[PDB]
Amino acid sequence: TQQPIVTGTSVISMKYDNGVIIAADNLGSYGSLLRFNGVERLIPVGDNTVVGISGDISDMQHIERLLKDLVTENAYDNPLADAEEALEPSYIFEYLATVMYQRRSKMNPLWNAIIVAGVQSNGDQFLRYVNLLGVTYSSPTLATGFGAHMANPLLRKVVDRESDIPKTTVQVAEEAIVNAMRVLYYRDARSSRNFSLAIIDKNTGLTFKKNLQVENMKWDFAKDIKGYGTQKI
Amino acid sequence: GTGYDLSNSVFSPDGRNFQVEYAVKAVENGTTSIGIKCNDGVVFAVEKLITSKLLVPQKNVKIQVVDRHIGCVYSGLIPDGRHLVNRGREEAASFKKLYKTPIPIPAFADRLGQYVQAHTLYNSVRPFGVSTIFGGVDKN
Repeated sequence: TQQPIVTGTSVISMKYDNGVIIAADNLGSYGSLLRFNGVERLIPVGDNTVVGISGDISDMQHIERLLKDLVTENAYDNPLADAEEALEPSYIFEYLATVMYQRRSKMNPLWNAIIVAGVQSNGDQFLRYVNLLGVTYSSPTLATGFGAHMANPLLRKVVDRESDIPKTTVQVAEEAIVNAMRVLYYRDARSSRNFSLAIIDKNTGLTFKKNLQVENMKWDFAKDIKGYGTQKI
Repeated sequence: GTGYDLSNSVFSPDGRNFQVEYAVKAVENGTTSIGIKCNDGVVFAVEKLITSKLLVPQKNVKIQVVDRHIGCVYSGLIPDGRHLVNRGREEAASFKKLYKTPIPIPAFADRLGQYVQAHTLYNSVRPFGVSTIFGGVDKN
């Protein structure tokens, strides 16, 4: 039994016609204090998988170390480590899902909410969630923390079900993610303007974007709002 | 008298460990392997005796990787070499877990050295039947 000290907020994700898009902001919150701003919360494993973690940062760094060891372990006595016997997104998730559930069963959990995004060897999109309880679920759109409440409703407008997946292009899907990050910066008190975005495609591969900022913000209407009821000036 | 070669950790009258020298004979019988140090790295190479046309080419890989920067090749009892590499991989993971930086080659050499030396201290364990050529590139 523990408590989260340094925390990361929402990790939002969705799947489009050719792959998946995942994003998370670069903040490391210390309670109410927005302490660290150079924190990468998206962990790329190989060239076909990106792992997005929210919650405890020290536990995130442990998971980050486990993923690096998995790459090293998979390459041992394996001549096809970069070909047929490379790490699939399904292998990476199932390992983490086993670890997450084992830790909660020992009453010492990794205080995290994880989304594994990637494209399988056959071309299929992979997007599955796992948390500190070991609860696993798949959905066309997946989001942690505040993203589940705010980003999910916006992303489900683009993709409501499985039939909407092949109808959604990369440009439309990314636009929905960038918009969701703006909304999260509006209403989440533990959010950052700076964020990272990762695109895993079955054709163009892994595209990792760093130092993205929330732009085109509406604030002009604030000058017209004065007082809390009866005040005119 | 005689019988000093029957047990492992027993010293013979000339101050020798015969069971270790008997393990060297298993290495001498084995396949030839080499290592060449160049100006910025190392090159390992091994012979692979084709016993029959039934052996699938480019499949029975003898050279093993430790961590991501160390390569290992050995001569003699192949299973004994694998046991040493398995330990080496555990020792490399233990170093990286605590010290963050990947294990230096002189550091890795001692870790294998102490482990093989340990198998010459007891009569309950057999000496390794392999001579391992290994190396890589580190900090310096």
